[PDB]
Amino acid sequence: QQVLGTSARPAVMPMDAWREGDKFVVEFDLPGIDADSLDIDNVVTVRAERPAVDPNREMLASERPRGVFSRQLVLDTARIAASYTEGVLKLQIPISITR
Amino acid sequence: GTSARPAVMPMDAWREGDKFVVEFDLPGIDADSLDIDIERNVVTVRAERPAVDPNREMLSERPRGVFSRQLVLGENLDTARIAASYTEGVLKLQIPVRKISITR
Amino acid sequence: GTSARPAVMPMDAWREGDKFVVEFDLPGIDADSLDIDIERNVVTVRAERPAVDPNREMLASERPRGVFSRQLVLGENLDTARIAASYTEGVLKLQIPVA
Amino acid sequence: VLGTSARPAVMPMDAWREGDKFVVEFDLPGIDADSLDIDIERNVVTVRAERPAVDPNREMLASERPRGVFSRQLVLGENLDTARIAASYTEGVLKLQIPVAEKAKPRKISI
Amino acid sequence: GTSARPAVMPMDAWREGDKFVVEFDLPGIDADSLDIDIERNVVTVRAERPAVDPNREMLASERPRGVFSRQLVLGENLDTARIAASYTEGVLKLQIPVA
Amino acid sequence: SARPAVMPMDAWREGDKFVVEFDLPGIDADSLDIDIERNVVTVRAERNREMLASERPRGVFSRQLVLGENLDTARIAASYTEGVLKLQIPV
Amino acid sequence: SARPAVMPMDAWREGDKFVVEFDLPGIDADSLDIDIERNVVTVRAERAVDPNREMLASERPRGVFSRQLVLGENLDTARIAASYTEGVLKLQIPV
Amino acid sequence: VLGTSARPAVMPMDAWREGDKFVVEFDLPGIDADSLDIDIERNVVTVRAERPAVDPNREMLASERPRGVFSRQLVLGENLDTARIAASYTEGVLKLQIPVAEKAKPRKISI
Amino acid sequence: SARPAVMPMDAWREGDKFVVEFDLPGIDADSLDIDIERNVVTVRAERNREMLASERPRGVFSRQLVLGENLDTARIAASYTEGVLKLQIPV
Amino acid sequence: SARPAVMPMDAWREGDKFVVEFDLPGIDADSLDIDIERNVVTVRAERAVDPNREMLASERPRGVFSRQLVLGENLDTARIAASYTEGVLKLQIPV
Amino acid sequence: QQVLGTSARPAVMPMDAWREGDKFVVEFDLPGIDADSLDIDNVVTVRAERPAVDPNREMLASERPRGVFSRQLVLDTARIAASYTEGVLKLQIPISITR
Amino acid sequence: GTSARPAVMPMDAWREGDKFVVEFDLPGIDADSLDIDIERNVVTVRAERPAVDPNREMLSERPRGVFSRQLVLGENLDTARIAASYTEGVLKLQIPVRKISITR
Repeated sequence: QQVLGTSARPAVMPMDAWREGDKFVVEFDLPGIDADSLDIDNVVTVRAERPAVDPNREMLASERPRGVFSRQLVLDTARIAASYTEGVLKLQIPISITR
Repeated sequence: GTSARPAVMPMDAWREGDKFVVEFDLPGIDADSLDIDIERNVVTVRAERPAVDPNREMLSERPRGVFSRQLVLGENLDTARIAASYTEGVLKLQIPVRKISITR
Repeated sequence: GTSARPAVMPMDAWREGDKFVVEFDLPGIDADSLDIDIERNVVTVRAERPAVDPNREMLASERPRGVFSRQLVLGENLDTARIAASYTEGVLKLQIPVA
Repeated sequence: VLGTSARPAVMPMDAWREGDKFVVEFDLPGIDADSLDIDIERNVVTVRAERPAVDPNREMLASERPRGVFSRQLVLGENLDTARIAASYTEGVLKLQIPVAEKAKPRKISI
Repeated sequence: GTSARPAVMPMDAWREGDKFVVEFDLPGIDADSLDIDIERNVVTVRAERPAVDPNREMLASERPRGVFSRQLVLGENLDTARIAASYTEGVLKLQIPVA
Repeated sequence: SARPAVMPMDAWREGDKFVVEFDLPGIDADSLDIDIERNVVTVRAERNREMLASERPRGVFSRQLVLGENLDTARIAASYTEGVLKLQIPV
Repeated sequence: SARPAVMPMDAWREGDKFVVEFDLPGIDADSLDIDIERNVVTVRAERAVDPNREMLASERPRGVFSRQLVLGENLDTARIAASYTEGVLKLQIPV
Repeated sequence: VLGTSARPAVMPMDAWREGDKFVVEFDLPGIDADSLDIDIERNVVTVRAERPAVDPNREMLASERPRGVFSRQLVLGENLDTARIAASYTEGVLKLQIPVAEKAKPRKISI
Repeated sequence: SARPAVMPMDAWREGDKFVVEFDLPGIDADSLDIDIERNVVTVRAERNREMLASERPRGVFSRQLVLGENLDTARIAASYTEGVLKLQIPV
Repeated sequence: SARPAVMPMDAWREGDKFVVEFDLPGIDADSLDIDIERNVVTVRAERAVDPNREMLASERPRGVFSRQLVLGENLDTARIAASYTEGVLKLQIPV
Repeated sequence: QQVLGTSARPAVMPMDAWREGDKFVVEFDLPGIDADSLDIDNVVTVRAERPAVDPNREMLASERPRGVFSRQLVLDTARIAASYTEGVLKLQIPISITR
Repeated sequence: GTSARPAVMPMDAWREGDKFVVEFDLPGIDADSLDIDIERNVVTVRAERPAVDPNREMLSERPRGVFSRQLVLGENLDTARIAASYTEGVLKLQIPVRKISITR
């Protein structure tokens, strides 16, 4: 808690990247992110913007990550299938010598 | 976190006029494991994220297991007309609802 | 600590006969920011201490400031009506009779 | 480290819910019943025990066992029967069994 | 903190025109234990807060107690004679004119 | 049993009898094993259900005691009462 | 295999051969696998004790050990020479 | 992290004593002289500089450089000449040279 | 030079020019070496006397920058002013 | 040599031979020395890079490695059998 | 600092043990220990007792180890030469197979 | 600790009537390295413990190197008649030597 991401200094996101029988799928945990201003633009960069809590509004519990969230991915980058379901950004991308 | 020793989940609890709202973050949760079974005293939210696919070894940074949270509040909120919503991997809970002398 | 994420405050609680005494430390607090919100059986103590100007150059900044809050879960033994509160020497002594 | 009456030290506990009996277990090895006091009403169940301290002048070889006042505050819901509580002390283990009084119709929340 | 090994106290120092102000936080302190010992150019602030009875059973012990001390090395700009000290709301505001 | 956890122990010299005390609350005597040979005493003990709390430590507990030549290792008295394993070895 | 442990390696540039050494103490060669991409070279190896064999002390790190080495374009990727001597995997890559 | 005017951040410094000149060095890369203020009397030498902050709305790729108010309080003995101090700023390095005014007869303590 | 320390750096995209800034105060230009080949930029710099204080970090400082295919690696501008190594690479 | 680093070892009791294994990746045998006392056995070995050979990355632990093993009286101290295979120093002590 | 040794729970002492051309000498750092009640009694145990500071006496600096100091040494134990000089307890005591 | 970056040494400074006493702990210190050279403003105590014998490798828990300590006090103590003693590895230093309104 109290660890947010400035627009200049963002916060990294969790993700599980695995290869199935013939797919290369990454899954980024992205809950409560409804802003279509999130930009998943050699490398694939995933960016999202979750709003910040009002300091004047007195909430008795403020324990959740908010702000700017980003993650760069060094890796066919043309036909990728992105799907947002249940708050999960699912991105689907396609020696025996010795001495 | 296992069932015996559960892990804590994030939440934000704020009072919004007529409705007190507390929101948990449970992304990609299957409903067969999400259970908030409790009585009138407290409000316990339990949920289970499945372990990694045993046949699918990956190159694994997302937390999984059992996440639980106990909310101890007063007798004010009516526990009968509670409203729950699971949207965008968010568990939004909406529960509806003198002074003392100028200190010496 | 801001109003969203408050910083806790110290307190000493002891049962003195038929008078359960709690003691909070609030040195130098204006009464307009002090708010003792009480509900069914929980006593919520909130107070606001002003913040330092970031541009004002002070040689030492060691005193904690901001929003200080503390929730008190009380059993059904103390009467939430009759209560006596005092503020002496920057001390918030609350006194709740019991049964 | 060491728990005093004003600042008590926490004690280990294992709590599990049997079908008919809700069980809590506290680890209190070598405790005298004269100091062991489960004094509380039917609201919050607080276990307070006291283990005597060591003489600062006595010269022991190894002082590794924790001593002093141990206390644990347990907040229970409205499901446990308060009067018919059972308590036992076996092999330095304080086993407490509390029956559960469940309601006829439970609540299932819609989403 | 005991008298041999004292625990430090918070303070805020700022130069207000010809009045250098220091502010110590001493909530609930009896004046018989407060001792402001001054020497050549060093201002030593000492205060004693009583300790809790170890045998008295209190449900919460969170407030720091014992001997609180603080040494202040001051330059040759402030007059060590004319000084004005106040204790309001558990606050020890010392005010030393300058040159 | 490969990586054991350590157990608390208070030892003092009571005149003719040197006494060591271990805290083993709620231990089955079938698992309590005290293996000693020559001048070293080895104390070994052994102790997903949606539990409300699981604060008590469990598993294999062990303690390795290197003793001097001042105590007779053959005549050693041991008792287990109130969850305490008290061992007294004369001088 | 999913979450591997890192290996100790040291790389120095010989006059004509850049040499990187890995510490692989007692890894069965059937588990040793050197999979190299275009300009990166990944060294993987597997080395766990069976629970029915009760050990008095287990301190050696076991499991999956891996390392992903990002190399420059100045090294030829075809004629690399590896050896496994005294539990050291000596990789010698010419230039 | 970030130093403000009320809570300033410390700055690195290397101080060594030459035979004739006592030298102190501060690391202030990319500092504007309008904010750099060595304002103090002949008692304690305090170096106070200010580096502008970053716009919270501007989207940078990496924000790793420390910014804000940097301050350093230096307590010196009665050996340094106060008036004839030399100050320079070269390659983001604040080099300060202060002559030393030693006494004729020094003290050697007996034990 | 085997185990180098990392240096601070602020990078941002200024329209046609992507600018990265390193803090190298009081560095000799003979030791400042910027080795770059293909799409990776490597920045390397090098910086008992009874001193009163030795708070300034010294030794070998290095930084490894992995860049994308969006910038031309041949035409890169560099400057060293006020102890700051500013490198601007066009898009 | 004065302050040595510890070694990873694992010991298990075979049916008739208690075996303890050490990880010694690429230690020249001239520096390997096994000095055993009455009932204790001390394994010492030496493995440092020269400064004139500039390395791009140095991560392998080097220097003096040692281990003092306190054994019981149930092991015969005369007919021990040691091997150094795949950088593993396998000590086999009968009973 | 503030780390002392109870008579029951003592504090360990530093020592340098080395073998010369024909000696086995251990050197224990023991400054300001003048009590002859210090007892250096298969194993050699070194014990010493340094007095404790008075809590009532207000000292402005109390940063040094005091109290009970002990150290056990597992090792001809008959003719040993002990010497205390400059606050230093100097104790002087006298396979090529593979596969 | 080296000469550039020295290590701190323990001490106890208490006011004993006519004499203010501050004691340092320097066990087994050779006098050729112990030097407390300072002026009237502060009191700086420096001492150097020799590094381990290069020809004598041991099986080394005693700290060595350069230990220094700076004592900043007021102008009260007379810096002329200071008394120093080195006994039992202890450096005992003996230096000889209005109110304000009841706070509002």
